[PDB]
Amino acid sequence: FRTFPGIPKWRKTHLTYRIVNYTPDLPKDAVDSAVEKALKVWEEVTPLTFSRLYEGEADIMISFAVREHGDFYPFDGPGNVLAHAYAPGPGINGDAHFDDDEQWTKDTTGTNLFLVAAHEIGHSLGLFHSANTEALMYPLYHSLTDLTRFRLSQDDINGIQSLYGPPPDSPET
Amino acid sequence: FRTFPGIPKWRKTHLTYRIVNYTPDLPKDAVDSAVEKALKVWEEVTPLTFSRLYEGEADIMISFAVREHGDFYPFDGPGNVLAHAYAPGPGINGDAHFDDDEQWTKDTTGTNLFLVAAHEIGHSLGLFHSANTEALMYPLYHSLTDLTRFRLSQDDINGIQSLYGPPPD
Ligand SMILES: CC(C)C[C@H](C(=O)NO)N(Cc1ccccc1)[P@](C)(=O)c1ccccc1
Ligand SMILES: [Ca+2]
Ligand SMILES: [Ca+2]
Ligand SMILES: [Ca+2]
Ligand SMILES: [Ca+2]
Ligand SMILES: [Ca+2]
Ligand SMILES: [Ca+2]
Ligand SMILES: [Zn+2]
Ligand SMILES: [Zn+2]
Ligand SMILES: [Zn+2]
Ligand SMILES: [Zn+2]
Repeated sequence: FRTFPGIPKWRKTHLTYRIVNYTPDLPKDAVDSAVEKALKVWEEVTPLTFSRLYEGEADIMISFAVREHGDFYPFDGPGNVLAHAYAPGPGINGDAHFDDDEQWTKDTTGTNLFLVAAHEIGHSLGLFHSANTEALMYPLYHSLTDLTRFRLSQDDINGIQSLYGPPPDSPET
Repeated sequence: FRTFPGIPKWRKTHLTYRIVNYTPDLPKDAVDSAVEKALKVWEEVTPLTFSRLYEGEADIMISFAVREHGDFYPFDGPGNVLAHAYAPGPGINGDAHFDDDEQWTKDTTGTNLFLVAAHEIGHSLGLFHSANTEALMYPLYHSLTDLTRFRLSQDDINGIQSLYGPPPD
């Protein structure tokens, strides 16, 4: 596991998120659900909790975007980069943009929104790409078939807990 | 060495323990000894002292369990998770649970109770997992030669003394 230079992490254990816009690919309910589940995989293993804002600035601003969209890094169209998120800090930092030139899906027939969102919220919380092949934070999105079998690898757990630690209600093996 | 978030520790030097139940794998004298030797490895390097209770709520409640027991974290059958313990605080905190789907032994022929109890009571006192490979608080501590060549690494000593200080002698 790797982190971002300076090890920027949030100071608050409770963060807010806002879903700024919506994709034509999925109905609004499917987007909100995939976002909630993505955050949930990180809450499970840390003292972090997340709430939803519908107006104003939230720590993690989530949006969909194509090509030039108002930040320093434009999207590349269909394929290649599916999404990008920033390390913790004020403002643009901690935000997660998703490339809408991809076909966002609830299952595995295009690009699963939940899988990538989980990988991005990792970035928004302070994890950089991992050198461990089976970690969620490994930079290679691929041919996955079972969302039923989704369990964060030990490397991801060791990485997010080196920043935030395990939940206070959790015993340690 | 690592410490839990918000560095929670016990706000007192004297702690109590209670062995709530016993495992069918071993005689009762060996469970008591394995736990008492496990308490001693930490006492020797800190001003922490312990006392045993046989009724009431003790700081460190010790029991054996299988699958779903008194909490939200069920055990997973033979092997893998051997036991789990909570960080300092009231209630379920500080408590150590042991998986009875493991074969607890007083030697190296199943899951050695002393070695695992020493690690778990580490958690109970405020130590999270260490990156040092020869430290008791390292996840894969289940390799150490537990009685002949067992020695608390300087890393564990550093870790526990950061929280409680060196012996007062
Ligand atoms: C640089 C970064 C935008 C790359 C980005 C990513 O990891 N998002 O956090 N991508 C990696 C990438 C792009 C092009 C060539 C090789 C690898 P992806 C395809 O968007 C990515 C998204 C979700 C899980 C794993 C990877
Ligand atoms: Ca932000
Ligand atoms: Ca793209
Ligand atoms: Ca799209
Ligand atoms: Ca207790
Ligand atoms: Ca087990
Ligand atoms: Ca047993
Ligand atoms: Zn962007
Ligand atoms: Zn990434
Ligand atoms: Zn442990
Ligand atoms: Zn338990």
